[PDB]
Amino acid sequence: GWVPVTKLGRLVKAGKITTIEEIFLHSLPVKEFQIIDTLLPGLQDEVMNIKPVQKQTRAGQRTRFKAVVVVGDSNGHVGLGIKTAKEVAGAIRAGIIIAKLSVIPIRRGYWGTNLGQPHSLATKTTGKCGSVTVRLIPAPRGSGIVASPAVKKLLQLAGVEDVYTQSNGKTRTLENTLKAAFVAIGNTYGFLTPNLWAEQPLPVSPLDIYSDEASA
Amino acid sequence: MENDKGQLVELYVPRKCSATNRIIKADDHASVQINVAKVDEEGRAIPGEYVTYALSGYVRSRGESDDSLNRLAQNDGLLKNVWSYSR
Amino acid sequence: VLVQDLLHPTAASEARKHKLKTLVQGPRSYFLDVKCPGCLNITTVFSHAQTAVTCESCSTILCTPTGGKAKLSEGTSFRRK
Amino acid sequence: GKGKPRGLNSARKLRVHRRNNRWAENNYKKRLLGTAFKSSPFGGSSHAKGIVLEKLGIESKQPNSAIRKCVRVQLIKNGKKVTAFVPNDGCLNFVD
Amino acid sequence: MRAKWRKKRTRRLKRKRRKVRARSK
Amino acid sequence: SLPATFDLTPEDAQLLLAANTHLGARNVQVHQEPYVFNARPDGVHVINVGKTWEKLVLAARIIAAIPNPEDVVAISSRTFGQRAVLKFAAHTGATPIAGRFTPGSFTNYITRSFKEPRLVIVTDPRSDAQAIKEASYVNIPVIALTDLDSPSEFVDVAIPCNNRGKHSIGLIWYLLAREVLRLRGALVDRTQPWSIMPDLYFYRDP
Amino acid sequence: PKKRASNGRNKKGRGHVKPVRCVNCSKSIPKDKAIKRMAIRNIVEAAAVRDLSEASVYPEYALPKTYNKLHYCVSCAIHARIVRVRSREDRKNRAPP
Amino acid sequence: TRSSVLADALNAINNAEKTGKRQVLIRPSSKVIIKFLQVMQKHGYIGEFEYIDDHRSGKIVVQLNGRLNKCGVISPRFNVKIGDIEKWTANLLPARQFGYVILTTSAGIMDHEEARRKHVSGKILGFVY
Amino acid sequence: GRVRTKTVKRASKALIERYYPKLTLDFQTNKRLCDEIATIQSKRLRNKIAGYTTHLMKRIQKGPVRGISFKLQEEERERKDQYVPEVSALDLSRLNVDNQTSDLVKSLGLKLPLSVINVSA
RNA sequence: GACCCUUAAC
RNA sequence: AGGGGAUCGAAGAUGAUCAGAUACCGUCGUAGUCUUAACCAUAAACUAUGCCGACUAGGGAUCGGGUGGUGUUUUUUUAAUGACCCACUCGGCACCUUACGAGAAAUCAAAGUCUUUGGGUUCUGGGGGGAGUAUGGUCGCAAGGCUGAAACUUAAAGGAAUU
Repeated sequence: GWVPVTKLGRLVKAGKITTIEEIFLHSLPVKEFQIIDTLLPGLQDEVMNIKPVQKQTRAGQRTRFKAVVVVGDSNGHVGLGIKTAKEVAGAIRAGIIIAKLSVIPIRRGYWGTNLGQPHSLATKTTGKCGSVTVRLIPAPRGSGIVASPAVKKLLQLAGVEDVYTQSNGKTRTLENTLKAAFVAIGNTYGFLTPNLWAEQPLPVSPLDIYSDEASA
Repeated sequence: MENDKGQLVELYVPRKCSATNRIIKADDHASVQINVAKVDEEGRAIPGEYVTYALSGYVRSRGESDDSLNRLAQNDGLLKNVWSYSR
Repeated sequence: VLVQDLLHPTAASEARKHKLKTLVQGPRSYFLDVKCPGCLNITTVFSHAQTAVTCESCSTILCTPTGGKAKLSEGTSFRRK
Repeated sequence: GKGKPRGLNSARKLRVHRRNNRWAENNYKKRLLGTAFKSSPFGGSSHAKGIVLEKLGIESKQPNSAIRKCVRVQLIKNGKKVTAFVPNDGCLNFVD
Repeated sequence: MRAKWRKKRTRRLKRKRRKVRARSK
Repeated sequence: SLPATFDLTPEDAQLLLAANTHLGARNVQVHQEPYVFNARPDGVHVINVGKTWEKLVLAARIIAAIPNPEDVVAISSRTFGQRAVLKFAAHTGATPIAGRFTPGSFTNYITRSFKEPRLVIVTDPRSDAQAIKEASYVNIPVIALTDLDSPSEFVDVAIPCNNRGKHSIGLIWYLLAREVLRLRGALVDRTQPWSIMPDLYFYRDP
Repeated sequence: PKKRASNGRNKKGRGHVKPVRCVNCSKSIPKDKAIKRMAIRNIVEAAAVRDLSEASVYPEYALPKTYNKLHYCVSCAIHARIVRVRSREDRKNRAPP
Repeated sequence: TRSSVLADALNAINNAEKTGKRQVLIRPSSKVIIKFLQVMQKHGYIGEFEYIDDHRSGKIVVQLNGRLNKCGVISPRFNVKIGDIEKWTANLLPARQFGYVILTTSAGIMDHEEARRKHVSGKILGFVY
Repeated sequence: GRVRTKTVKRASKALIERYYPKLTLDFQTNKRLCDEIATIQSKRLRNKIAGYTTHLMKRIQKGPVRGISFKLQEEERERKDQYVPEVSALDLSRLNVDNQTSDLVKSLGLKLPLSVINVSA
């Protein structure tokens, strides 16, 4: 079946934790991809590009393919996985595993007057990887995802429907742009807003109380 | 955020570091949750009773984590003459 | 050291730091009452005098200029303030 | 302070600095020098008519090997002698 | 070629141009 | 407010002074350590033993709050702490390590030395940098025995004591086990001493 | 790129340091950049010492030594193996071997 | 030399906020600084601040809670019409539902929403969020 | 050359770690039990293991060898680390303190018999 | 000690 | 341009290379580092980092100068001091990390506080080449300095890593 090897992987297997927000709440480290695909059973993966990389050797170039995979359900969770393998099919599968392992929550907000469900981002957010930084600006209804197709797909896989995007650097370096967007998309929960100035109490962690579900 | 028409939203209201009150990120794996047990008039740790402190990975990497805990728990009264405000 | 009482520093910490780096800058120098032996002729002398002070009675030089605090002459006694 | 002046009364310096530095742009320099008007063989027009003077066998630049079919053309409005490609296959026999 | 000597070669060329222009000016 | 029975007793004082816990680090001391009390001439710093003891009880309370006894791990790379951790780990659950730490013990789930602890105790932050560094990947708190010049980074609780004395390092390990057991109830009598003595925890070369 | 933070020499706060001539090739090298080695050698080469001492007219003769500060250019220091090419990390070790 | 004491004060607050410190010393405590802090304090971005009366120019120690993300100065103090407030708020504030553009008007130092309901304008001092 | 590989080094180490009281220093009497204790597919290989077993046996005979730990060794190792002294550190082990240490005890409000010995040159 | 060069020809 | 010219030594003849060697190596050797109305004004003139100001981590050392320790040692031996030792402090030359932060990276005590973009201010750049090449101007005795194009031609040139 699965037979997880981790306390957190055991807890999700045992069913004592049912939300990925509870994993995100206590910043738990996740090391198995099987716990992502059970706690988020609606993740859709995609491939933004496949490119070969070559290491020059004494006799010829060793060609390996770098697969970029973006994983996410269409509401609030998104992941990004890069893996270079000797075969494209092997790289896709492993890059899926890394993409699910790296899934993060998304903070969707409103452009104004909190009328319906969150359609946009709560704040302006920026992330940088290499020379690339991606700026994400909240947009009103109907604006859509104003972004390049590669950034756009990851962003619609996150659950946002109205956004503005602004970039600089080598946007043609695809892996950097997606990682820069991933950081900006991830930094949406790092930003502290007045409605998040609330009380401390921080209840017990799932791993401490449910430690009865250890390897024994 | 949460509007009036129900609409259960703002998933995962995150924790905040006790020392600095900054948001603990979902993958900030340098942050810790300190559990300091309580004792009831006999020097025996009563189960399930402890004061909890969230400690951001930022202060942990800065070496201020030890100083922060001495100040926080002294303010809570479980250390007496360790931390000085006037340093 | 994230949390610090910057309004009430310790006297040891305040005394340690530079005179312009304390919460309110203050002179570390002082005035002292110097008398020669015999005749009282009490003369008030700045600690960092930088001029050779002699008492008002006669030529009885009481201190020698120094790069910092003025060194007092061999035969004399001084009281702070 | 980022180099450039920031004062509320430094608009002239920012204006003059921009003016001087637009000359490093190729298009602004070419436009305001009027190079197309003064140097280009069409005089700044999209098209020009002329008379064919001779058939040409311009060789291809490396790494391609081919004989491009071109014609020397003296433009009517200028008298300047230019070289025009005859594009399609066998169209040299139309532009003899 | 070495920029030092290309600078020197141009300077010798400039010197010759000054001399050849002087015999007409 | 402690119940006024955890205060440093005179017997625990003499235990510290004979072990030379108070004798602080050399002419170098870290600015994140307010544990210094009244340096003597020749540059030797004197450590406030009360703060050492007070932090010692605080560290024990954090240890006792962990529900599974084995889920705490004691770590010691130095020779002087190698015996102490095992003796400390003998009297509690505390699945220990001694000697070399294996990189990938906290990450690298398929390593044969994998540990999923809720609390890590290290004898020397400088000599156990890898253990502390790897502890900053998996969200686990760290308790450390830190001298006045120790690298306090990633250390949540620091017990001030000299790291250049095998008597004091072993004594602090001894007191940590005794305090933790006293809270857990294994040592019922708070006032009465422990039959086990600190010289069990000390090191010996041959 | 920049190879060394000290630029291959010892000159921060000066601008100019007077040259010294290499003892192998007489190359002009700034003194702060030379590879100076101090040679303190027994004057009898330690294999004739007993022959010299047994032929000496004085008992327990002090056997004086010769003192010479030898300056090398970088080329001659490397060629005569006074210094050797080092890895990028351990170029930062000022402590003598 | 020293040009904007508000800039150095806001820089000290920003650098203290970034390092997690709960307090910061400010020199030399102009009245514009105090008004900028009171607007900050009114919205809860700092906490308590104490003026120190050295007979020269004043010192401020500001207590810092963890709420302030960035406070800044806009230099020069640009003239802001009523219609230009939207451009300034949209250019530097992280969102529309929180954050304040602080401007000095003839009715006093205030944040932009207070200048909107009082229907005043003037020169922009800075921002807080 | 003369060096042997892991397949005989770990095999010999594994046997000693498990079968210590059954084998001994002599090669000939160790060959007879190595081929019946462990399934070895080659005459040459079994000869190599028996040689490396008796080699470590000679080394074990004089002091412990790093890496190998059998049941007898670890049992006696425990007996070594359970030892505790009889006398206490408090008494004459053949309270020295300084001025700053002495007033530290008085600041803490404790009374202990200690001789205040300042820095005497 | 001395040691220059290297296909237009898929 | 007068004085000095020991030394070394652009220029200027032997030997090896031979196809040379009017190069590198030997021996010489003129001009060439002192005073001027003196000129020239350029260097990888480099920290390839403009200046002023504020703030942001650690740790020792050193140069100055002060402060505190009846600290240690010193004429006529323990009757002015000096030189050392600890602790501070101000200013300076610097010094240990792919370090929070910054960076394309190398790396960075600033090259941080920069898409969460504004402390003040000067100068410079806008693909490579043609080309720092004048039809010009100006300074200079000259050598040259400063200022400084266009035609034309290119798909790269370039930086830092990796193998």
